[PDB]
Amino acid sequence: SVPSQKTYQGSYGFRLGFLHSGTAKSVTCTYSPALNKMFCQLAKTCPVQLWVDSTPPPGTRVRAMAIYKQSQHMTEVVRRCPHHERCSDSDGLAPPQHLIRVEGNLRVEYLDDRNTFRHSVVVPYEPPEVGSDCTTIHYNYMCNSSCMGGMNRRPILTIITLEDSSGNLLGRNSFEVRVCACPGRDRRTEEENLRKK
Amino acid sequence: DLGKKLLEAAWHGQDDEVRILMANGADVNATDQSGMTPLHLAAWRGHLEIVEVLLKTGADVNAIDRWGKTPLHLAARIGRLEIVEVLLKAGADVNAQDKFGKTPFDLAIDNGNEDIAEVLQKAA
Ligand SMILES: [Zn+2]
Repeated sequence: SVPSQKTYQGSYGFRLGFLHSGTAKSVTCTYSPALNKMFCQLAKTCPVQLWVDSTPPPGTRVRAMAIYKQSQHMTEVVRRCPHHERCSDSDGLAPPQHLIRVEGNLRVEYLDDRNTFRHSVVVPYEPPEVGSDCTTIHYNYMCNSSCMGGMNRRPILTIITLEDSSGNLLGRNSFEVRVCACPGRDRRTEEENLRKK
Repeated sequence: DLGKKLLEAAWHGQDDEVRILMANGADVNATDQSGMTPLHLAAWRGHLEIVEVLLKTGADVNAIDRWGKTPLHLAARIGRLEIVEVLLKAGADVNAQDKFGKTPFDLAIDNGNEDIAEVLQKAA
């Protein structure tokens, strides 16, 4: 069906955290809590922190999937535009059509769902390193929101699912994403619009 | 709903957003899906200044989440030394047991937080 976006903290108390990156002119990834929205540049590192109240068991997996936010587009699969699909920029793990990649994890797996045709990217859950409070995944978004052959200026959500080894739901969180040239400027603009409406 | 927004502002450490929401009377004792209040969330993430403003605003220092943890449990478990000290000053209950029977001291011990365990034992 249409993928769920509903927050579900679940038995392990699953939350997402993001860095405090501000709105400077050269910022590459920044998160607006007031919009629950990440603004990032194409292909740049986007750290997403997994915070759990208790440690889910070995074999747990973490899946990321993009959907269109607007109800009239939610049934359309989010894919890279043809230009970027053909530009030969895979890291050798990601299929060239996938919007969302994970960098720095050799155990990443990329899925094309045999029925829904939706793309997702999944890594094994690992607990925080010693001295760390959370587990960080480094995501990359491989098209701009404005890519005319693809997202074509339509907002997307990223859904992060904690799953057991069989794919059963353990927890779910989501955030809006805009992939753009100037994330700091656009964050400041959209936060100003919200404060005025 | 301003309580839902205050929960997320406190979790994400957005001090200006916390101030605006509280200036509009957002419910300081709102609870998220896990029963955590803004004070729980700020304690967990280590946002000391947000913890302090919530305590000056009548947040329940001993509110319990769905697992029976108070904010002091969270601060002791994850190693938030300054937050432990301000919670104790505000009347946090060192004897409160969560649903695993653990006090904040027990969680400090279990997580290797030696300095915090000493602070809690002196306050026992
Ligand atoms: Zn593109």
